[PDB]
Amino acid sequence: RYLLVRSLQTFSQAWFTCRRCYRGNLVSIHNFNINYRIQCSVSALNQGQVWIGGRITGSGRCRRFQWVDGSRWNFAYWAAHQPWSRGGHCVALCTRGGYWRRAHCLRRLPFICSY
Repeated sequence: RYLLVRSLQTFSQAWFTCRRCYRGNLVSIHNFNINYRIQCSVSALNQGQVWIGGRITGSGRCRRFQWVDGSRWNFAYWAAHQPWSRGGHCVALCTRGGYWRRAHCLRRLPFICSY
């Protein structure tokens, strides 16, 4: 069960909002079926992307890709073209096509909470 929050917020703000207002977490995606259903739900928004629960953590050369809801990173649907290196440590889903893109965490966007 997931829901869309139209309010524009930074990654950290959204993280908080999903937990306190809905007793959930920024959504995590584990298969094409769900990624597509989420895609359809936001296909009309005016913004080009929405925050989902993904984050790239770590320092140095060895890092990791995590979901704020603790589940495992076993699926991804990355956009073929996008600034990658230095492109950001937070993950967003595109309203068009449903592609995932790296984005700067302090940017304000709509987001998906699960519960």
